[PDB]
Amino acid sequence: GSPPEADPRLIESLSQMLSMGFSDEGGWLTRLLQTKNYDIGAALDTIQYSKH
Amino acid sequence: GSPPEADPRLIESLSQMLSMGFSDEGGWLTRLLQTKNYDIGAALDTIQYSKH
Repeated sequence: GSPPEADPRLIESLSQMLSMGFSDEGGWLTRLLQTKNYDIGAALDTIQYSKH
Repeated sequence: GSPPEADPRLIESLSQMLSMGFSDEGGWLTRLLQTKNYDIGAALDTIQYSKH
């Protein structure tokens, strides 16, 4: 699961996305987070939708 | 591979994406085309990047 070697803020980058309204069907979200990192500011821009 | 029972235009829906410059790194494009269907017009609207 989540070991003490994992940064509590690093894992929170995933939960933050879910609360933002970001969901995955095939699991492309977790894949995107591995290619474009957990950078919310970058991922949000990837789909243009930043406000509505 | 590609059985003769498959529509030659249906398989081109994926090729068309490549011709548009659409390519995935984490392999999410080949996934999106399954869940959201091979609806090119719909996929382009998913990220709003349909103009430029």
